[PDB]
Amino acid sequence: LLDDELMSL
Amino acid sequence: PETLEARINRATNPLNKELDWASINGFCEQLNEDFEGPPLATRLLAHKIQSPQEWEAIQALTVLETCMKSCGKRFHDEVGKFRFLNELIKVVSPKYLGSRTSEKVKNKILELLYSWTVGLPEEVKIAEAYQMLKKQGIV
Repeated sequence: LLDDELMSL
Repeated sequence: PETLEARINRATNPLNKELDWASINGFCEQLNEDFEGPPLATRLLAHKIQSPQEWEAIQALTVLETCMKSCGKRFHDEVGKFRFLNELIKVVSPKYLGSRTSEKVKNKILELLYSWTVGLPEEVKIAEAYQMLKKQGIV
């Protein structure tokens, strides 16, 4: 639906 | 007609002596039936792949691998969201689950990440996830 943002780590 | 839940539970069942193609493949089929299969299927796989029980995690990734090959755009596109990829990252980072996850499972994930960056050039969030692991020393 959005989506998320990438992690760091 | 088997729910995605029922299906995934037979394909990843830790009691299984061998891989269960009837259910691995029925899962790919069924997710492809409905508009909303792909998001649900992707949610169900992420939970299973984070299982502390290894054969669960291993069979799950088999199902992931299979559906990426045979399914189309719609699947590929749900997988190549950070909503899903971040879950695969938690399993391979020592910061998150990385430290008590077998190498088996983490090496499986990385291998899949790599092949999809070659197999699926357009899923650009997959490239980015993988470059991030690479640039961090995990790859």
